[PDB]
Amino acid sequence: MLRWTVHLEGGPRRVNHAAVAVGHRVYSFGGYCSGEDYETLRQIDVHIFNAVSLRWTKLPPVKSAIRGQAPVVPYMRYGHSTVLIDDTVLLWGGRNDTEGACNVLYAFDVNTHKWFTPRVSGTVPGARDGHSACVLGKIMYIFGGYEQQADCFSNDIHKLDTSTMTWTLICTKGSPARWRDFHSATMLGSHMYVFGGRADRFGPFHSNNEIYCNRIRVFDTRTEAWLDCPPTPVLPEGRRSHSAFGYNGELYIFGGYNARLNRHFHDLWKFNPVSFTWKKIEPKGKGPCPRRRQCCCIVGDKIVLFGGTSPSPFDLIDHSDLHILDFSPSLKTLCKLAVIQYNLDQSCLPHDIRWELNAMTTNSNISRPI
Amino acid sequence: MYVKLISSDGHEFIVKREHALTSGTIKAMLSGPGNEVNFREIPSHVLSKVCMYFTYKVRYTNSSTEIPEFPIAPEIALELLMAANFLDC
Amino acid sequence: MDVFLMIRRHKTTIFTDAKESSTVFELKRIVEGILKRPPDEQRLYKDDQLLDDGKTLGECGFTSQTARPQAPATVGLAFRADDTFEALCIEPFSSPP
Amino acid sequence: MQIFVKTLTGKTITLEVEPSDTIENVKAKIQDKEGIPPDQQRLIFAGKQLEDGRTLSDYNIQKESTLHLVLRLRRG
Repeated sequence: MLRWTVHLEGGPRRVNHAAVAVGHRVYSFGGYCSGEDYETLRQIDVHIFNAVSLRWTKLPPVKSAIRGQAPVVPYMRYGHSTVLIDDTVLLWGGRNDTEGACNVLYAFDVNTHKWFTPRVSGTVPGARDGHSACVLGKIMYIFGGYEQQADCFSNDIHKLDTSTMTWTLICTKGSPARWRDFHSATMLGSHMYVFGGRADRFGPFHSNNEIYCNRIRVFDTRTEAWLDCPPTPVLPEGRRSHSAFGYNGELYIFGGYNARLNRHFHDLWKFNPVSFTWKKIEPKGKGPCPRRRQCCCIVGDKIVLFGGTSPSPFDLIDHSDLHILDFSPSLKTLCKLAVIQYNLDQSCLPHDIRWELNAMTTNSNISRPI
Repeated sequence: MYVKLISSDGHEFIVKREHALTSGTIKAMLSGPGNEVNFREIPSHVLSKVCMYFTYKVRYTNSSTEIPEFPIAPEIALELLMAANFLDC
Repeated sequence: MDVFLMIRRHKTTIFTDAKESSTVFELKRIVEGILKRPPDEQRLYKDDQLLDDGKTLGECGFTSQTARPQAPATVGLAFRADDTFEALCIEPFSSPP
Repeated sequence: MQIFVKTLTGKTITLEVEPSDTIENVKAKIQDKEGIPPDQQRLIFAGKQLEDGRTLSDYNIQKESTLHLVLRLRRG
């Protein structure tokens, strides 16, 4: 049973970034960090965490393809979304402080690392931050977020059909989920599960009536309808900037922040769509400290969790650490953890084991402590 | 249905074949060309613990109810780690 | 519900599970299919207490809380020798340094 | 006269102002007293978003009243 097995430092110090897993490597894009520059013209960022060697690397700046043309790469931003379809990360949305939000679709090839901006057609969603993105087949689904031009929360679903690069504003049936940002949306089968996020209890505008959603909402992509679903007797506290992932057919949500309670979270909740029920999960080991707007990616039976913001022991810090939650720890993993914990001499061990012990106990050098 | 795992000091451990398959190494050995396995290098106090891990793993896979941890005494951790690495489990 | 067991005789150790409600005799028939000796040629013990064929494991004291998969409860086994039974004898596992 | 600005988490910021001052003025004084650029600021009174052009007396903000400060969620 599931356990926090790795805690590593020296990664990118980022919150409000976006990341996808490609094989056993996690690609992290952009994000915010206090004290660093989010006004001037900077290229967006790509750091890669290797989940076998447990090393962070960073990709070098994008160069101009032809003299006189600018490099093709999104500007440094936060609150954007990234999804993976085949060999392509689709990056959309977000903002920086200067240029605000842009709604240009960006594509990133995970093998060649070239960026491009495929020509799209249809009703392009307005620029926004804090939306959710998820995919089913060749279709990307964008929901929610805070629209920069309309200046409002969104409860639209825009789908991008990457086969033709065509945006559709979906005319949904049923009661749409409440306008909101910094929610999550997770695909389980053909159904999109929307949880949490910041919202207004009366409408799509800020009005000093901010609320933290916890009535999960379900969107069927086959019939493009919001479903009416049974009550959940037990449910997690409302929150924003949690992480959501689907593993073995079930939804998991980690962490987040509730402003009404002024509380950061490091809990773990499982939702089973079939029983339609929630359950708080207690992993073994010391997890990450309560935090919000970290990123979570799935690598086999493990979740790579890294980044985010939390209060500083009003006085927030950004995280360069990284955690691994292992849903099914091998005996070898439990024994390395014991050898580390009891601080036993490792020089008897064969070099393959020692390489592993070293990997899980050595910081990367993207960042230094503040 | 059951298989026999013999330790270096000659203890015999009879475990469900499905449990022993938790070890990739044993999985390979039971499917060799042309049932029991002799481990000339793993003593009984280590191999008994490995079998308990088999039982624990199969029983608690895809389980979310809270359960005890798999206890690993310091005096056994280095040998157990070397065994788990050799057994790919 | 489930009790996780080690049935031990000399240098033999069987790992198996059973229900709290299953009987000592059912336990003997698992041994029979492994070690090819019938129940009437077996004695099963909880520590030093001989176990009756018709008691359930729970009635003998085996509880799921104390027979967990990572900490199986031990059941001693003795075979009939000729007209009499061998003494219950369990060889200890080796010891760490 | 004086007014207060409070975010959802807390941290009152009492500001010295007069009714003629615009909402842009109050965002300016807030930046002086907390180091928050006005573009990341959203002031709300009586559940209405305050326009940068209208002044304080245009929204009926008398002495001792509190405005609500909403910020860009740069850190989520």
